[PDB]
Amino acid sequence: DNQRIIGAVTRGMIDTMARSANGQVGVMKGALDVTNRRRFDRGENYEF
Amino acid sequence: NPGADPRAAVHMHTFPEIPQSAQYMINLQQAEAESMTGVKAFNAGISG
Amino acid sequence: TIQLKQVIDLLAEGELSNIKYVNIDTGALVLERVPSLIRAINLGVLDLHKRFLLKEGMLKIQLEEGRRLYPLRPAYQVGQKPKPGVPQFITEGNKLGRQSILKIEKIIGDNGVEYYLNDTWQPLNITTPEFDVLEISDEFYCHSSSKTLEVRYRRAPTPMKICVDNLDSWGCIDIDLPYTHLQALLYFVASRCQTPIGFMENTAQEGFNFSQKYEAECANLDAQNLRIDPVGNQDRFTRGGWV
Amino acid sequence: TIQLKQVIDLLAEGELSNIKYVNIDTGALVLERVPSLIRAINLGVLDLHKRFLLKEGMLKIQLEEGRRLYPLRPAYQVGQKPKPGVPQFITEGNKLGRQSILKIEKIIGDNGVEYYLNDTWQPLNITTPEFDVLEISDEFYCHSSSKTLEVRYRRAPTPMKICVDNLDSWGCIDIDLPYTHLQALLYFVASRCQTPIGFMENTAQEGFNFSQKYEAECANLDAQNLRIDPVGNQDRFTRGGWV
Amino acid sequence: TIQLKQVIDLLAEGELSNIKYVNIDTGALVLERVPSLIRAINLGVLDLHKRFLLKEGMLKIQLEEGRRLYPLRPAYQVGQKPKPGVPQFITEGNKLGRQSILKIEKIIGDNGVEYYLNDTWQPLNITTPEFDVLEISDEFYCHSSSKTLEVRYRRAPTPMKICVDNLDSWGCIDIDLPYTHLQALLYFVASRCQTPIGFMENTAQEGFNFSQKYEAECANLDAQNLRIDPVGNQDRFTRGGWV
Amino acid sequence: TIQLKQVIDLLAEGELSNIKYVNIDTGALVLERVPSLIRAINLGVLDLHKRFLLKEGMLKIQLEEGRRLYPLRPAYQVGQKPKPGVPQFITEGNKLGRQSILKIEKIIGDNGVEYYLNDTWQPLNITTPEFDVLEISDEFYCHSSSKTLEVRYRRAPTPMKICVDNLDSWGCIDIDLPYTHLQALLYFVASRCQTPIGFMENTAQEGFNFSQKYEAECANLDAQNLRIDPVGNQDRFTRGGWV
Repeated sequence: DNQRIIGAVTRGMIDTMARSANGQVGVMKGALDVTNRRRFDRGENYEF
Repeated sequence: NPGADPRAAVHMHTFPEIPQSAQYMINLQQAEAESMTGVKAFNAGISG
Repeated sequence: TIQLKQVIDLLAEGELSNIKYVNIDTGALVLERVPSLIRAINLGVLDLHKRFLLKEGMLKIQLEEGRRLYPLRPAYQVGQKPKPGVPQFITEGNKLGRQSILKIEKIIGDNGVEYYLNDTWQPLNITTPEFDVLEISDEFYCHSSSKTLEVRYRRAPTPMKICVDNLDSWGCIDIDLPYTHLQALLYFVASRCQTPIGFMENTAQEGFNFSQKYEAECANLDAQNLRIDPVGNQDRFTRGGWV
Repeated sequence: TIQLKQVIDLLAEGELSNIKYVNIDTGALVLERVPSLIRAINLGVLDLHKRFLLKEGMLKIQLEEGRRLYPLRPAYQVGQKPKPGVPQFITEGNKLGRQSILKIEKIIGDNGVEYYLNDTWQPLNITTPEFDVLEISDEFYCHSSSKTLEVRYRRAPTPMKICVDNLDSWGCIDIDLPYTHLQALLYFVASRCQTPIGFMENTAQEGFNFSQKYEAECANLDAQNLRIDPVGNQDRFTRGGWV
Repeated sequence: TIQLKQVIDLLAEGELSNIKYVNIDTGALVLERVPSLIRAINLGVLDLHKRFLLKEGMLKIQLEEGRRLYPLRPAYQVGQKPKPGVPQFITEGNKLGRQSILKIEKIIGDNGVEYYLNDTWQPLNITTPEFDVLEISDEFYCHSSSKTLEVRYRRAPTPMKICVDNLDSWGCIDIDLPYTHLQALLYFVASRCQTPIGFMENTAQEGFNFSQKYEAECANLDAQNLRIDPVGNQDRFTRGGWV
Repeated sequence: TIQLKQVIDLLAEGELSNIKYVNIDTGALVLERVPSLIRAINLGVLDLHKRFLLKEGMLKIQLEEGRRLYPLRPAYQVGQKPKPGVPQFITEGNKLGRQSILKIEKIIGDNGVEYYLNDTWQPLNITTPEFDVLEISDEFYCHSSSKTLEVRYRRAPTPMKICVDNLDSWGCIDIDLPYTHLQALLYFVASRCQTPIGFMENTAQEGFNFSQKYEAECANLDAQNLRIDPVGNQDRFTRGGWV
């Protein structure tokens, strides 16, 4: 029983951390125009 | 111009914040491996 | 789940009494715009079936290897008219009509398995490209092990056909509703009929008032919970590991 | 997903009864502005297909090395009219019309890979310069290993062609919609037709009221979820490392 | 991305029916103010192309050492009229018109490098002094290693030329738009035409109402995401160091 | 950046149709108040150039030791009229007009250095006492090592001169604007012309409404970012120490 429970809990924690959306970045529509969007992607200063 | 204080008008992006769970998960995995093998390796930190 | 049309019209007299549909100004008696009344009532019934489940159906599709699209239309269903260009593969279930499939909900194979619907990247996904058609990929045939399917879906009844000779009785027609939603349907029909009439201050708002009462009644039915509502209780303990 | 035009007009009688479109003042019977009514109904159907998916299509492009722009127009599609100046490279899929491509969504190669659409700096990116054209860079040809493509896109139906001789029946025409969005389409058409008429206080607001009801109905359909909605469940566990 | 002018005018009949533009008071039939209608529709199309991308173009400039200003005008473009005083250095790309360049966005050299635009103090910066001219400093020539340039920019279509003899048909002209932005264009044109007419309480607000509906429709299109939208995914891992 | 005056007037017909400026009450055709219309349009263009950059210019001043004030006026510029009392020291740049200098922005020497403008107590500060004059202190001559200067400034175009004989065509005149700001200029002109007319409740507010729409359009252009906008990226790493 202890082995089964520990396995279940560990699998649950792995699933929670893995099926998440870590790494992606989201931007509100209409906050940046096309040119400023390109600058922001390029990695220089921009305006919002 | 008035109505736009600099502390909100300008913004300097920095690294995001790592959540407190990745640290715990790494520690858990390393401790489990050490327990399984039986050699502490004086590791997961300063070799001393 | 039936009601005589007679009772419906007699009651709708009590709320359409202001207007042309049902009354001579002298000796108020029902006219012969009954066709238009029926055409409105059918729309009301369909709307109620949209808002609450009240029904569900079943089919049974016999698979055929190498097929890509399976449409669910009343020309492929057993007992219907066998159009020569189509093979009749729907072999069992409620008789299909023009408005019967509001939404497909469950797909169960012959083995008791439960496939996935519109859940992309799932193991054996089934996609509906046109809301009444099943698109079955080849990987399904590769790992299917199932020779038939069972489909469940949200239904709406098929209205009875009125006829010019049937104008004699019109009272043997049976609307398909529980009585609760009858009380609601009255308000629906009254609003729809009363909207385009009247030019006085208080008589120009009857349609709006009836719409408000209709919404209130629908909310009350939801609160009283007089419709079907499945609630899921998985096992989670027989997978092997959660115990 | 079809409805007889007859039923539509008979029902729209119940909400256009105030105005010229459908009624002689005496003995209210449908006039012969049916052409204009059809032209309005087609626009309504297109709008509903904009708001909800309700459909999706498929093509199959046969690649040609050294090509830069592939337009998707009904002159390049097999079975259409073969304009001599163009090579017919679209070899399979739903018949293309003037309004069929609302948006390209997925591009799948012959190997099962999934390419990227308008995702700059991604490995093998495909760019749409003009919303109906695929721009394929040379690096794609350098590392493609795929001789064909499969495209999926959001569709809108092609309206049926009315004709002056067809003014006889007009009732065999079939609108392409589920019945739910029929109930919504009624309000759309009523608002559009009733807007430019009336000079009295309460009669100058019917168009606005019908617009409001149209929006409310669209919201209700969204809430009831009577349209297609894929939901993604990636694996994330077969890449090698997440286990 | 085309539509027949015929359909446009037939539909705009349904919203301009109140006024002079399209109707004789008796037997409502289109007048011959079609020139003014076309001049309005072209403005509407330009506005929509301002609000959403919907297009993008390409050029190719052949550099010349020691030059300072490169204007992008239809006299320097190959295949146009070769004005003697100018050397035709734009050797490839979409045919240039009076309104084609809404904004320059990308500059890519022959080596695949990507130069900077209006980013002061950046290594190899390119400045636009007059919104349609490229100013190239001498340090660019000092460290260029590129014999040509490729330019991308936001486009707007060139309207077709109407003619007094062309008043015969006017139905072969083709607006360059997807159908969605057609539905929006209708409201734009209706507002513009209806603004300066009417003196009654409810008839003095039609222009304002149509403006409101136009804005609402633009917002809905933005929400539905029916326009082009690149999204950047840099590598950041091949510079050498981030791994 | 040009537009034919003809198109402008034809479009402004569609919004000035209420009033004297453009219409005979019978057979509405443009009058001959075109001089006043042009005088208004020039003011509109100047206002738009105030609100957005859209342009920038360049000069080149040849220094003279012991001089204190350098005015920038079209009598000192090469190629202009050489007034005997003044030495012509502006030897290169865009032709200067009465309204060309909206604001001086940058001063760059022959060595590539960048001097300071109106920054008191800075090493080599240059002061503008009268908005079109450069005051150069003697310390500048003491430590200058530069025999010439290059000036950049925000420009506004010089309007074309209309003439009584030119009243023949008036259609070869070219306004200097991109088309976007044309759409805005329409509202500006309409508001200015419609303000001082009308005595009825709804006709006394057209000027105000057009002003509101003008402001809204300017805000929309700002949001869409259809004007020039430099953005600074200094080095900060080559001074010696920040690495």
